[PDB]
Amino acid sequence: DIQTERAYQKQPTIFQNKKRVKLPRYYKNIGLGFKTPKEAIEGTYIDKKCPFTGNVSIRGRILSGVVTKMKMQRTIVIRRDYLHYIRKYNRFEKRHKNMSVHLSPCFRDVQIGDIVTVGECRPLSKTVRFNVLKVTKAAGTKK
Amino acid sequence: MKLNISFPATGCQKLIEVDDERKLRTFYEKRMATEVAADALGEEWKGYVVRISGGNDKQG
Amino acid sequence: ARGPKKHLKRVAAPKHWMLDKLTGVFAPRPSTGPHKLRECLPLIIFLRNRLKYALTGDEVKKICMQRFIKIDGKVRTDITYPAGFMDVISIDKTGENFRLIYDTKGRFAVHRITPEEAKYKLCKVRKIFVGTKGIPHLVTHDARTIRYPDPLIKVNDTIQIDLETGKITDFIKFDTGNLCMVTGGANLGRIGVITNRERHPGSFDVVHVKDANGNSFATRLSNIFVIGKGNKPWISLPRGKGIRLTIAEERDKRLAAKQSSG
Amino acid sequence: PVARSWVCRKTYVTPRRPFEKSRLDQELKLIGEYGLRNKREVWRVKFTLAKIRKAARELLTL
Amino acid sequence: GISRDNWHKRRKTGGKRKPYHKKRKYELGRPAANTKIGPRRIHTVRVRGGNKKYRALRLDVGNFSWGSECCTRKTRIIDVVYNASNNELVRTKTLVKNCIVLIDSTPYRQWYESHYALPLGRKKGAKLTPEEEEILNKKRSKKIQKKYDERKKNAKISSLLEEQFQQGKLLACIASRPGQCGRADGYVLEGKELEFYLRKIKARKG
RNA sequence: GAAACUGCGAAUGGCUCAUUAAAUCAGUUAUGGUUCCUUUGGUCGCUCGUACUUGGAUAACUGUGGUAAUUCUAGAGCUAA
RNA sequence: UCGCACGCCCGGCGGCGACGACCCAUUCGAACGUCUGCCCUAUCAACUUUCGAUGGUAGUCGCCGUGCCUACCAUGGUGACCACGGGUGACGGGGAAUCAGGGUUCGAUUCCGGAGAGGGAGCCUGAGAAACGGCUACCACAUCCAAGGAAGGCAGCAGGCG
Ligand SMILES: [Mg+2]
Ligand SMILES: [Mg+2]
Ligand SMILES: [Mg+2]
Ligand SMILES: [Mg+2]
Ligand SMILES: [Mg+2]
Ligand SMILES: [Mg+2]
Ligand SMILES: [Mg+2]
Ligand SMILES: [Mg+2]
Ligand SMILES: [Mg+2]
Ligand SMILES: [Mg+2]
Ligand SMILES: [Mg+2]
Ligand SMILES: [Mg+2]
Ligand SMILES: [Mg+2]
Repeated sequence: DIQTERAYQKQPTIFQNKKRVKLPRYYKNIGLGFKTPKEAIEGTYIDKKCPFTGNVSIRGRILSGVVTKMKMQRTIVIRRDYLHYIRKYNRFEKRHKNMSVHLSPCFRDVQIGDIVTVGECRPLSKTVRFNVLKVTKAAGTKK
Repeated sequence: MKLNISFPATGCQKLIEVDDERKLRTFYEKRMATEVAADALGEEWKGYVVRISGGNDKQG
Repeated sequence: ARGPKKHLKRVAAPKHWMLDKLTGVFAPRPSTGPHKLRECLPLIIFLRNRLKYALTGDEVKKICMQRFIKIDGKVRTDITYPAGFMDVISIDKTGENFRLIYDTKGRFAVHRITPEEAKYKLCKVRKIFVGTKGIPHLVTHDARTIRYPDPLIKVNDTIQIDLETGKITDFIKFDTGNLCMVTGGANLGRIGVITNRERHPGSFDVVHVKDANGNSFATRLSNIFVIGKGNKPWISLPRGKGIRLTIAEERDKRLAAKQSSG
Repeated sequence: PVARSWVCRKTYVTPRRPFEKSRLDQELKLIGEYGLRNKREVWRVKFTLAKIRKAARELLTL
Repeated sequence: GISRDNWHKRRKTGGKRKPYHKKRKYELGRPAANTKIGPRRIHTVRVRGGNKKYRALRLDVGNFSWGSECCTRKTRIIDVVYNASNNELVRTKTLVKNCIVLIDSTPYRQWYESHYALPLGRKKGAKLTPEEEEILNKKRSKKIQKKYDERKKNAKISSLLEEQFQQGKLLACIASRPGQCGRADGYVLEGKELEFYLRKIKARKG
């Protein structure tokens, strides 16, 4: 399950090899009343960029979106959907911004269409700046 | 080819013009900062060794 | 720009200095110091526009460099020194003491002070730091690093500093009921009692404060400077005492007082 | 970057219909009754009253 | 020079940013250090804000922490054996952060035999006739001998570590960035990460 | 007190609008992801190991110059931080 | 290290300053980031990708975060909600003109932010520059000369030619 890739995949603040005679894992609460999920504590995964078990700090803005693509490795694309007002025609126009959000692997079952909440953090890659903090399931689909 | 010979134990110096290639080939093809025996410079120059220290060109 | 700017323009200067428009292209870029640039009032502006003790930049230079102006108990000689909030000017020779407190509007007011009040000032702390051997540190609003404070002094409180020593004498804690001078924003200069404190995690915490005449108004917490327990201050208050009478009441007061003057 | 005002304002406005005989006769009546030098001194007073009435109309519709 | 700027590259939409300014000085890159193994050579770069960075260029020693016992000693770097990024950075011996080097286990052997007074390594049958290792292992007082006899219950080591001590050189991970700090520090690999990198090394060995 | 070494500033200002179409820019917040001469406040005998003051060069100055010519500079003497 | 006063224990104690320094704050900032907003064009409908395009893991470089760059994997990323390509007699904004209410046109122009010093590029010094009233090349231009060489950058203020 773990140690897929080239280097050893461990959490950097834990010292796992103290002399004996299950590893403890580092995890934190990210503030703003976000409940850390049970799979973050009970899991066995590693992640640099998970907000709950990694070296990121959720700051700034706390936005939302709908899951619209999950084709990437440990990041999804959300589709922020909003309106915009022209001062001439007292009307609106429906716009959107697709944006790439690092989805931690503690959110283990999510399908596209779910309304996730994201938080601004350190820029994790070129076009990724947010993390999925909590996931709210789409309407219906309880089965 | 003008020469500027300086004796630094008294602190004196003098420009001597000379145009004798027999007096000058003993100076030619030798590098800077070396002590060439100046005995081929005239009647009065015997036992004098001089460190050549580099000068100025035809064009300055 | 390829580095830090050194010039400041006349129009781009802050409005509460109340510079005019047609003397020169520039305004004095204040030197770096304990108070911010847009929240200071420099010594050239204080001696030249307000007090009229100097007429020109040469006159305020020769006043400040025959060593007469004593800011905060210390001799400060450059004319672009940022004299900021709660600073104490000690005019030694002419025998005055000023405290740069704000006005009922956005100004700094010329506010004459007795020497027994002018030997202290009041400072809002900005940080609690812990130095290298468990040594606590206050960081006030005017760059004072004060090592070994009282552990009951926390991050948004104020302290009464003795000036020739720099030591703490007493402190007021940020609670509901205490006073407040407001150092920033649209409510700048107002004086009231702290009615409410509203916590916003991540955002800027906002404090509701109510003055003497029943007017309640909000302000971000970075702009709030408590100045005494209850209604009783630990300094003096300027003329008008931070009320902000309306424009109708100001009109009525000026015509009433000057028709009584005649 | 020079230290001067560059602030200026016209104190009048020329009317849009130039040769309306009723308006010409009325303005020249005012010049004759109050001894004015040209039509601009009629137009500047009409402009000041227009600004006063425009502030009036916006305060009344407030 | 070498630039570090996002404006020379495409958008998220695959577009083309045309630049609005030429190359800046805060957009600066300098070439790689490529710290080999040899007698110590460190050049000093002065950087933004007037500070100093220490390019190692060839480098022999570094202090490694064996942290399950918590002993951290200055040690001679023997070899580079595994690198998670690039195998030619193993093929040439380049010290980088999180590469696997080998270091001679003599200071940790000295510490273990001086703290617990038990031999490690030590193919059995030989005793050092210079006699200093056995004057380290023997002849103590009856007050201190109970201290050694109670510390010698916590004196059994991992067998992977112990055969590394017997071969004489340990596997360790570089923690610092030697093109940045100028040092080649790090920690001795023991544990499941040691077994991970060992099976990586011998699977690469084939 | 000219000169010259040292220190600082010369990255501010001023001019123009060629480039540049989510670029710049405006509001907005973030640096818990960084640097910062200066100025104000701390710190500045915390270290356990010739001091009544250590060394040798160099400019300015004198003196031989070179080039047609540069805010060019060379060989020699001295002398400070 | 430097300058003023000049006293006191019986050689040693001394006050007021000036300068400089590792770090921590402070000030002026700078620098990347977050959300949202730009005119015309479909006679521009698909564009981007092993020459980085979108992510992952490990490094290199950097002041820092970061495909910024390298190595190995994943095959993604943007698009009728107008991308991509082109055009602009396009620096952006505060703002100006015209106006009943809406609008339409302008903003090179004194305040703020950006860009640049003929065109491109590279750097030294410095806390801060990819500086040009600093340097090195090349291209175009161009000055002095003993023909070997030397020196330059008005979109700074005047001024001259076109
Ligand atoms: Mg409309
Ligand atoms: Mg400028
Ligand atoms: Mg064009
Ligand atoms: Mg243009
Ligand atoms: Mg403009
Ligand atoms: Mg134009
Ligand atoms: Mg400008
Ligand atoms: Mg420039
Ligand atoms: Mg030109
Ligand atoms: Mg340039
Ligand atoms: Mg010029
Ligand atoms: Mg310039
Ligand atoms: Mg001018």
